[PDB]
Amino acid sequence: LANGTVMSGSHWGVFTATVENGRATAFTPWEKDPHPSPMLAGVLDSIYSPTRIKYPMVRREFLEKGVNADRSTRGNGDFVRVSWDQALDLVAAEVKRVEETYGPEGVFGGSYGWKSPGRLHNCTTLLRRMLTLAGGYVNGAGDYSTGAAQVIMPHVVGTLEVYEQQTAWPVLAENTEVMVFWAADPIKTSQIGWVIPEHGAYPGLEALKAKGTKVIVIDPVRTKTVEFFGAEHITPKPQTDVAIMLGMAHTLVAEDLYDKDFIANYTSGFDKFLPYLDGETDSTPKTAEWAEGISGVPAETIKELARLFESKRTMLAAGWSMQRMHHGEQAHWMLVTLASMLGQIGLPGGGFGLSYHYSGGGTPSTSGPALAGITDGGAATKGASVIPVARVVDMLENPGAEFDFNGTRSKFPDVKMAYWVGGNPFVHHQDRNRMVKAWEKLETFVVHDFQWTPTARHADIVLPATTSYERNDIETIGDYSNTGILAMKKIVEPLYEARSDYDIFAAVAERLGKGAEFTEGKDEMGWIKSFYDDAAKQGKAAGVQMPAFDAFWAEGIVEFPVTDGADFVRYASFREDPLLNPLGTPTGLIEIYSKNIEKMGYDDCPAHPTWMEPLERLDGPGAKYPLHIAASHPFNRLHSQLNGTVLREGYAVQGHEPCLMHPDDAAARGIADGDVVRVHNDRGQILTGVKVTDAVMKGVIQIYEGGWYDPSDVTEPGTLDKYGDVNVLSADIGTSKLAQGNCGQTVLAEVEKYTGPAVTLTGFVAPKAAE
Ligand SMILES: NC1=NC(=O)C2=N[C@H]3C(S)=C(S)[C@@H](COP(=O)(O)OP(=O)(O)OC[C@H]4O[C@@H](n5cnc6c(=O)[nH]c(N)nc65)[C@H](O)[C@@H]4O)O[C@H]3NC2=N1
Ligand SMILES: NC1=NC(=O)C2=N[C@H]3C(S)=C(S)[C@@H](COP(=O)(O)OP(=O)(O)OC[C@H]4O[C@@H](n5cnc6c(=O)[nH]c(N)nc65)[C@H](O)[C@@H]4O)O[C@H]3NC2=N1
Ligand SMILES: [Mo+4]
Ligand SMILES: [O]
Repeated sequence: LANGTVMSGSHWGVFTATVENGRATAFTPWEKDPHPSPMLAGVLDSIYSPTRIKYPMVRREFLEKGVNADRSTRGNGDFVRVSWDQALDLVAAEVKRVEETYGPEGVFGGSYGWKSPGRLHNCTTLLRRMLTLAGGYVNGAGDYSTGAAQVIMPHVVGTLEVYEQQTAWPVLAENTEVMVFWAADPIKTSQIGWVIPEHGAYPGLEALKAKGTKVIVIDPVRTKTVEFFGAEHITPKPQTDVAIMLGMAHTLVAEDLYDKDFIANYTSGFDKFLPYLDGETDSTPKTAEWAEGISGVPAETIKELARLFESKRTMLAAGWSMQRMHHGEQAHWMLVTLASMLGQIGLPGGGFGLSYHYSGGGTPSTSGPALAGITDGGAATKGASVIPVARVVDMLENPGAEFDFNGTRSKFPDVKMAYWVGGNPFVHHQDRNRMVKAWEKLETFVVHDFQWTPTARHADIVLPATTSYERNDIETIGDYSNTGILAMKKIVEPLYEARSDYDIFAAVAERLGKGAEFTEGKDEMGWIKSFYDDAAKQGKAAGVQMPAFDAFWAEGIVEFPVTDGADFVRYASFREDPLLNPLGTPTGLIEIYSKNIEKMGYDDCPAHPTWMEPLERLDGPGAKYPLHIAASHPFNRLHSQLNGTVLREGYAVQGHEPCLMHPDDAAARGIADGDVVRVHNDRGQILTGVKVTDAVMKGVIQIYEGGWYDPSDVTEPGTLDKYGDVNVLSADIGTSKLAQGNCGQTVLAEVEKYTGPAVTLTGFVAPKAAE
């Protein structure tokens, strides 16, 4: 058996494995990693944990009755083990059946998910590759992270903006006077990357603190970001940031401080927004006093923040949680508007940034080539075919109905089958109880995972995939920085009967009479060497030298150099000469008023930043429930990933997902730290374990997304979730008609001490038949 050490990487970093007798015993972080993530140990554990899927399983119910099966028992664990040959025959037969009977419109292949890094083993791309061969599929658009923001930004600043390189960290260190983290926790969220992360924010953040720069954090939770800086902490009532931004704009007009020259030469439509702000259209002057009434943040604090921002070089780095809410589009729309009023856009250290908390945005880019991998075919091949990702349940329930998106109207397709790889829709999608009944509409549900997630438990057919550590691959290090290219080397042998997604899709393409079209005559290393060679020819033309494939593989990593990437300032050419370098909007300037959006006529998305009542907010007129659940991203998980590993022991409370509650709120309900609580609203009910702290502001509770749903009974509508899936409580509604994003953080609920029967958690052990 093997003994040695092997370097690879993941979403958490670059590391070195220790193999002892064919088993990975340790994962040590890369030596050049400036801030390793404590979650690496969990990543190793996920290879071997008890919820690891061993064999191909077919739902008992589906085996005997097929399309006539009772679809309400999905998730109950009654699975039949089958040979791989049987399972593959079944999946291909079923795919072809739905394509002949229903067409391409009957197959939903959006398969949303964070999967695993790697240009060869990209499961989601691989599934679309096979589905393209099978006749076609219905795809998904946008994502759950910036659902609202990515659609509205292009109407305002000209591009997406959220997934674009930021003004470099170094530039901030020498120039920024005030750093504002608005609804962002960069210490927490910078641990992972979409591709191998370099952890570039950490050094950037330390340079700021060493420099003495003033840092202001505007968030309901007392995060690690607040603690690292010992920052000034503004705690708004969740969902009231737009009011605050309006209040701050009012002061600025009220005391005549805003930058009139900036507004005049770089923006458009401001004079159509002024009336609104002054109260001339609705009789409600958007003052600090007015904003205080809605946000709960002292009026004078609001006036002082606005003055301090106008007289110092300020950077507003805003998170994305505040756009994962009803009317999400106004959050960043108002922040650009407020940034525009201060006049620092395009100045070194000033402006705003939407990616400083995500995937190393702000880390200087190198000049290395770009890496590419397997594609799904489409650019060389030949109802609606694309739906906004968060409208998947609506689709299912309303086949044929119309829907609005970015100014157009389309019809939902009539889907009969869902194929999901590398994602966890039974943990990530809002309103679990709505989705559970909606899934009954689907004839067949096929899932690939290596962990028995709530999504896998609910499948008709489940196939065991391997991790990234049981195969070979190549991937980039740094989403923005392009630090290097990594060889993701095989560590151990595929466990039990696990197989790569690629191998499973090759096999299914073969039964559709299309194998050579899927594989292209190449094997694993064949594909990897062709990606590397492509980048190497690219690098060569740009004067970046790169080893030959085997040389590169022997080293395992290639790093590229940094030339002028540490001097980059977002929006500097635009500010320097706006006529020569205009924005990509109709007017070519920052659009505070949108004629385009006004033409659309959407009630829930006016033509300028506007404050509207959300479906439900804390202390809102007629709100039924008292506490706001900050259903944010987890510290010790990557969404739902790593929940079924040893890491769960350090945060679970009585075996449940933790719930951070304020001492006053706990007293009132006679709740003691450590208790099991019932969290419920009109949508659903969950159990969690309480941690009492004054970190969370009064009126708000913290239950992170990612909890593995554990229903007491799948046949009982509204069954209590035993573990703690926060999406049992969220509502499933589009943000507005413009983007149709998800409102996953628009949740209100009530908490009580659980005094019911004892409960047995069953989600962290595999199904009896799967042992
Ligand atoms: N209430 C609410 N609040 C939120 O803030 C929130 N955040 C949202 C955001 S922005 C996101 S992007 C989503 C994420 O939801 P997402 O579906 O991306 O979640 P993951 O926990 O990363 O599940 C990915 C799955 O892929 C599996 N997997 C990984 N590699 C492979 C592989 O190669 N082969 C296959 N077959 N599978 C593998 C993992 O084991 C895991 O089960 O949640 C969203 N949902 C949210 N809900
Ligand atoms: N540790 C780790 N785990 C992850 O699961 C993870 N997910 C990744 C993904 S896909 C994405 S899309 C990004 C998302 O990064 P994103 O900005 O969406 O992060 P969140 O944790 O949902 O919210 C960040 C802060 O906003 C605060 N907040 C909540 N509601 C309000 C509000 O109404 N107003 C104010 N002012 N603040 C509020 C929260 O309390 C939280 O501290 O992070 C990425 N990074 C990740 N890191
Ligand atoms: Mo996301
Ligand atoms: O996402």
